[PDB]
Amino acid sequence: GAINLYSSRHYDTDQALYDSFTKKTGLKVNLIEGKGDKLIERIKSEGANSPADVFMTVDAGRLWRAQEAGILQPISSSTLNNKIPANLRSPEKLWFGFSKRARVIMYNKNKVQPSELSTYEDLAQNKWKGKIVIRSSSNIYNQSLIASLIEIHGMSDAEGWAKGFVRNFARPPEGNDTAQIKAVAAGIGDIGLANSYYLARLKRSSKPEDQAVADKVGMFFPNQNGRGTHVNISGGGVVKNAPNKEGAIKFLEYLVSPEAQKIFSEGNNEYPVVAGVPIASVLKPFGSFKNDSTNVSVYGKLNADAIKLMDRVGWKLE
Ligand SMILES: N[C@H](CCC(=O)O)C(=O)O
Ligand SMILES: [Fe+3]
Repeated sequence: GAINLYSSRHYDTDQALYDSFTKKTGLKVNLIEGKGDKLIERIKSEGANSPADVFMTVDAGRLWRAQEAGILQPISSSTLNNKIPANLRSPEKLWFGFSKRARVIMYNKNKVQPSELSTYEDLAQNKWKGKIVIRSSSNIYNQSLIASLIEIHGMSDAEGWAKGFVRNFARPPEGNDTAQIKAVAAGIGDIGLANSYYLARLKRSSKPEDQAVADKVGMFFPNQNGRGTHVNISGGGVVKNAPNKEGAIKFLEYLVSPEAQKIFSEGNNEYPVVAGVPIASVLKPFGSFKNDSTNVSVYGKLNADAIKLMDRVGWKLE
């Protein structure tokens, strides 16, 4: 009568989702939390004795690592496949996206007009020297973005890009995504890269100071006239030895319902994955944007190459 959810992605507001699921299915949700890579290690080590039914985390790169650890089993569901865009789920049906984030250009509104922005590729141009802030190469979001660039350009051309990008750093990578947004607002950089939901989070904060930062920083969705913006996922899958496989599948299917999509996405100011679900009020002012159709599993497949490239060009680790 229960499922065991091992998640790094729980927010307090998600209790509404678990309670609705229980009303609809009869199944309790037992929550086990941890950091994503630690949960993968925990499930792998628990092995055939693991009680885990569902694993959830952020970033297709981490979901790929879970898949490679052998802790997931494939699921074939008409509901999951029809409702989740193909680009946002594993080609092998091992994991699935349930909310979406974009890795965007954050820009100082005083110093940068959006007409000056275009693509990720343009960020390697000399005009940005001394102007870019971004976090360390240890961060999965950055690894996944670089992986996408290696997929497009190949290692040689991507290395040339990365050499110019790193040359443009205003300071050594320092702090998290929110720290980059604050540095852009403060004039330490004119532009930075961060996930969309971090600006939204500031635009909603209980702290007035957070609203002041948010008002100074715009969000630009790159590559609109070409392949589209780099998107990534919060997602999950059914665990290999799930004691309640049937219940685990019911939970994933419930997550694509319109009501669950709203609660889950809005809990972290992310976009829904399901077509037709209304967008959070905080995200509407930024407008819709073209998403790249690349399958997000590529981000994991080329994660090791991204790490190698980052080291080669001297993009500092945390
Ligand atoms: N950075 C948070 C944490 C969740 C995670 O790191 O798994 C998020 O984007 O939801
Ligand atoms: Fe995050």
